[PDB]
Amino acid sequence: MKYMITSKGDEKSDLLRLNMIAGFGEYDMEYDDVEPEIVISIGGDGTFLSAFHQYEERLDEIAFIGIHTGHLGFYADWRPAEADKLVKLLAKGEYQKVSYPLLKTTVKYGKEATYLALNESTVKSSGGPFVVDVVINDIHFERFRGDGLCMSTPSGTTAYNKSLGGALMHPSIEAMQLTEMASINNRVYRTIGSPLVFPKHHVVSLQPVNDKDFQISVDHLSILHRDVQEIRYEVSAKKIHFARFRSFPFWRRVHDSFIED
Amino acid sequence: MKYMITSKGDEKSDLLRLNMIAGFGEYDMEYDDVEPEIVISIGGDGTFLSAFHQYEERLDEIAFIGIHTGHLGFYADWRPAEADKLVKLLAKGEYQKVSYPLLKTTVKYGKEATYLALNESTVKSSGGPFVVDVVINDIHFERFRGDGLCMSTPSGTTAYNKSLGGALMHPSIEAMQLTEMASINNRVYRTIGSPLVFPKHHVVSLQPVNDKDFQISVDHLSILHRDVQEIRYEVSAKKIHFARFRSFPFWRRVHDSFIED
Amino acid sequence: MKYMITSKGDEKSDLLRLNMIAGFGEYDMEYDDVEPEIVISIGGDGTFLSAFHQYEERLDEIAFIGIHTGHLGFYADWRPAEADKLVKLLAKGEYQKVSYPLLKTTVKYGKEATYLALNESTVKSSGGPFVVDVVINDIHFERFRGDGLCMSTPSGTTAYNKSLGGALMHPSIEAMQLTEMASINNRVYRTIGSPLVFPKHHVVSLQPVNDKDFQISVDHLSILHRDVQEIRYEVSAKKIHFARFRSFPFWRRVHDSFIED
Amino acid sequence: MKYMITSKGDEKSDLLRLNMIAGFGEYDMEYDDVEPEIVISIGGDGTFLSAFHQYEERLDEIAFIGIHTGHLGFYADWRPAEADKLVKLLAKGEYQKVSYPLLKTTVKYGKEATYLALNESTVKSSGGPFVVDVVINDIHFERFRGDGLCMSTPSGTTAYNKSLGGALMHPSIEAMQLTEMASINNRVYRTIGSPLVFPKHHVVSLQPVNDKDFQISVDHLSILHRDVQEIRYEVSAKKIHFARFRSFPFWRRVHDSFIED
Ligand SMILES: N=C(N)NCCCN(CC#Cc1nc2c(N)ncnc2n1[C@@H]1O[C@H](CO)[C@@H](O)[C@H]1O)C[C@H]1O[C@@H](n2cnc3c(N)ncnc32)[C@H](O)[C@@H]1O
Ligand SMILES: N=C(N)NCCCN(CC#Cc1nc2c(N)ncnc2n1[C@@H]1O[C@H](CO)[C@@H](O)[C@H]1O)C[C@H]1O[C@@H](n2cnc3c(N)ncnc32)[C@H](O)[C@@H]1O
Ligand SMILES: N=C(N)NCCCN(CC#Cc1nc2c(N)ncnc2n1[C@@H]1O[C@H](CO)[C@@H](O)[C@H]1O)C[C@H]1O[C@@H](n2cnc3c(N)ncnc32)[C@H](O)[C@@H]1O
Ligand SMILES: N=C(N)NCCCN(CC#Cc1nc2c(N)ncnc2n1[C@@H]1O[C@H](CO)[C@@H](O)[C@H]1O)C[C@H]1O[C@@H](n2cnc3c(N)ncnc32)[C@H](O)[C@@H]1O
Repeated sequence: MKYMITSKGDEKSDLLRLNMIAGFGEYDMEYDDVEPEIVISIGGDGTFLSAFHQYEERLDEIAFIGIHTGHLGFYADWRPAEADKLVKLLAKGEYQKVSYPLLKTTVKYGKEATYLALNESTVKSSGGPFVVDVVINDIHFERFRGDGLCMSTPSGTTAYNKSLGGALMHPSIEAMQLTEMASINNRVYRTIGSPLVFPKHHVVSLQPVNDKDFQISVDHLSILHRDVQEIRYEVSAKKIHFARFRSFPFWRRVHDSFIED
Repeated sequence: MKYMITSKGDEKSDLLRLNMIAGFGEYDMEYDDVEPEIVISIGGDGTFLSAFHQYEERLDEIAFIGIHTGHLGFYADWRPAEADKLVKLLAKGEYQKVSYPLLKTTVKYGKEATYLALNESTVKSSGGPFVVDVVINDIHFERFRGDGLCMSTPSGTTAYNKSLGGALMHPSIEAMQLTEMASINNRVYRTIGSPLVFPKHHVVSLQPVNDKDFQISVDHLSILHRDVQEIRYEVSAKKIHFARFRSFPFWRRVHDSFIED
Repeated sequence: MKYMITSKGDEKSDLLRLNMIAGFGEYDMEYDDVEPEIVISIGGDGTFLSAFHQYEERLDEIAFIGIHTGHLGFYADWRPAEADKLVKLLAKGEYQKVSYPLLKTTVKYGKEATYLALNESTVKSSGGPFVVDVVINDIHFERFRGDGLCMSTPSGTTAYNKSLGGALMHPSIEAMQLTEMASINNRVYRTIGSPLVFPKHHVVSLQPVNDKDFQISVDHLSILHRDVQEIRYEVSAKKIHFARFRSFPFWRRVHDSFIED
Repeated sequence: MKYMITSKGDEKSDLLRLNMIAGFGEYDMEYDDVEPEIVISIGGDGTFLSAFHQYEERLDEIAFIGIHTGHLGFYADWRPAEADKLVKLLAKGEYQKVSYPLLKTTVKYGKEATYLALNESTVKSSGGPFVVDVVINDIHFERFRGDGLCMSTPSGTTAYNKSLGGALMHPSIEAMQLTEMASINNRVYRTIGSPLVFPKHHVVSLQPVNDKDFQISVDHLSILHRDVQEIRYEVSAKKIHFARFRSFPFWRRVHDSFIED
């Protein structure tokens, strides 16, 4: 079908892209980076996150594949030496698609902006002290004082969420997980402490208490938002689709990245 | 229908049981503690856990209700002053049933024993050093050295799991969560560290490395098991059913128990 | 002697300052905010931290006292109703002095700047990814990747250090304590994880790996530093002196702020 | 002088002991395991802990040395190939002594027993729920509910203390550090959470609330104590002395054991 290939842009990744393009030319494969059906990302997880966001408006028409030219990625989980076998198996098609949940972020002003995250969305203050009221399904749950909050997809749980103490969640679970960044807890100030895992259709809303300027990140993108009234998180109805050609289970991917490989 | 009432056995709880029994006698309600359809537990979460285990072989025919005569429970979430309104609404029926996941534990010797947990199951060594190989869906994930492991239901996530650093999980999510107890981590010894959340149909198996004697707990019950070859955890196909008469959301129950009430 | 009084600047604190000034006028007490020997801070810990920094160049000639007009402070540990008894006991003198350690921070460019902290000093990146080599007494200890690092005095251990997982340290111990902010840890990236407690005369140095711009905080002051070659932490030879009129032990102060009061 | 050598008792360690004994016979060295002045431990940290306890009543007359025949130890920090150079440098003497703090544990009944720990002392319940009142210098600090408590020396901070979230403390600091094992924390139950570091002459006392039977461990030794009224921890006035022949700094030892070697 139509395909395209992003590269991290170092010499290794560019030349592997040029070779795969050449191998694709020997099949009924057309390079189209406007409406691809296959997006191959060559580089690391940062390169893969860029490719997701380049094509986030055509998620349902696209299957993604990551090739790691450095260390193993959680998303970029094919090796460079497998690239020619990848070209072949994929020109034919007849591959399985695997789908992972995404996180929808809505930011409301005094106007709305929506974003999709594959790893996580985080909120930190814009200089002052971060204080937000945390409301779950319209129920006021807690007043959070500290550095910030992190809302993670299942496949993001091994990224920032992990470094914050979060649980690792199998990506077949349709959920999102909220972790704390350095909460204050004393006599007058109380947060839950524990990470929180929310199912589909639960809405977690962050509302400002005084300062209304926040630094909001979505995966690698970090935007200073002013005059913010609300930040709403829920599990997205949209999913990212991977093309799979072999069994590479999530927990094995986890063992390989963190225990040893 | 047929009903029964367990009491914590202090004066407050016994007398509230006697009064509810009296109120039930004014309806088509028959006290039967052999085949009840309604099990009311009066006391705290420990009393409720006992009632679950007393009737674990008739989970599908029974709806449970907890009355907390001390502080609020996660399971025992009606107040004593509501008891007469409880008698009434429940003689009529026309109540909704709510179902929470359970954890199946299988212990294999060199023979099998199965247990159901509403809170969690834990494994600790029987005196020596605890070392177990942790295998996920037949894939060797890690060699765990430390005090022990805890496998939690969703509604157990606010119990022992919470004190071990685990995430709180909404009980609509069909999953189980594994936390570490004091793992050793140095140059030669590596565990994941993070809690792990597993979906339905994933099997987590613990296999001994040297010592084969373990202390296995299931909720409040703690059994020394000898000549153990394997401990297998999976989300149960069975569920516990609660009778609900009002909206009392899980996250509100969490806010009330941990943030303030 | 010579004294001065800072106020948080709300009505409560201003008027308590005016009343204490009036009470001092009935003794051989002269208000001098250029070379005081007694500095009274009225407000909270933030007000007390400001007063420390206003007079950091005359630490050895000054005894400090904090009055908390809001909740109890760790530094501002007298109540407003005790103020008149404070005026009296202090005009006479004959009070004990108590001394707490401070943290020296040195920032080197390509030039040096020194700062003293009563709570802590922290380093975070200026937008990009924070990567620093951590060198202890000229020995390369670790390469830290993550959000940042926090170096705490003993009396700062109940502040930011606490929210980062650090240990609480009795202020009679001449030490400093380093905690991590969200470290990355996988196959290729390793930090110690644990907080580290250093004695006097140990030098902890942070050296940039790529980006050389950092946000460095000292207590409440936060400065963007450019062209930074090194950040050096050691226990200061200078100490802050408190005037004490009663026994109020540190662990009791800790119990009162965090367990209940 | 008089010396002796303990072995882990596998073939490697026994034969290295026999060779060092032979090398010592070529000097004015007499093997005496009743009143040695030099105690060499061959094996790992467990072997070294045994040697400390074998000779705990002659700590001040003895210098200790550890040889690691397996991985590097924190105590057993010479390699087997250095053994002949060790024999030589040590027959001459003219070595520096290095001293580390120890922890005194006192257990009172209704009678007293004292123990010295080089790593830590821990208290866990004997089957039931562990509840103890924690009293610091006769001030009631907290009521601890959970699995247990761990009191660590500075050189023990890299052992059990580390796995419990404690800080690593340089052994020149005369202190002890208390960590929690799985504390319960909700609306009605509050502990500090953070590790606590205590200086010399502070006394931390654990007093039973209901159950008075506890499992008390001291380093590798674990004793069930009945009819316990109190457990008192303080930094010992006694110290353990190491013989040093080279610079091997603590933080380097830490880097080598946990970061990589
Ligand atoms: N929160 C933001 N963004 N900035 C707040 C600015 C003013 N702060 C003054 C203070 C203090 C203080 N010293 C102690 C002490 N010695 N012991 C125990 N309480 C203590 N306070 C208490 O800390 C609470 C918050 O302030 C109040 O209750 C105050 O009672 C500056 C100080 O904040 C600290 N700080 C900054 N960010 C965080 C964070 N994420 N988590 C925890 N503390 C944080 C840091 O340690 C700095 O010095
Ligand atoms: N693991 C069980 N159930 N019992 C093991 C019995 C023998 N132990 C001897 C030792 C040691 C030691 N001292 C240090 C030190 N000073 N610094 C850094 N390494 C150190 N070791 C290392 O600890 C590892 C395990 O042993 C080895 O690698 C050894 O290299 C007794 C000691 O175990 C410690 N221990 C007990 N239970 C746990 C646990 N759950 N987590 C962490 N440590 C634990 C405790 O602190 C005790 O004293
Ligand atoms: N580190 C800074 N300041 N910015 C880095 C920018 C580029 N990042 C791309 C990625 C990724 C990624 N996804 C996963 C995944 N799904 N699973 C497991 N590894 C994963 N990586 C790995 O994360 C490491 C660092 O990047 C690499 O090894 C990469 O292999 C953006 C992403 O960083 C994450 N991030 C930001 N800050 C921190 C932090 N303090 N601690 C931990 N992660 C952090 C965040 O989750 C964001 O989306
Ligand atoms: N504490 C000891 N040694 N044994 C106590 C025996 C009786 N327990 C009944 C219960 C419960 C319970 N379920 C929940 C829930 N679903 N959600 C939130 N609260 C919950 N409770 C609360 O847990 C507190 C303690 O009990 C009470 O307040 C009760 O309200 C058995 C249960 O203890 C739990 N447990 C055991 N040891 C620890 C520990 N170290 N830390 C934390 N919990 C622990 C474990 O999860 C087991 O099932």
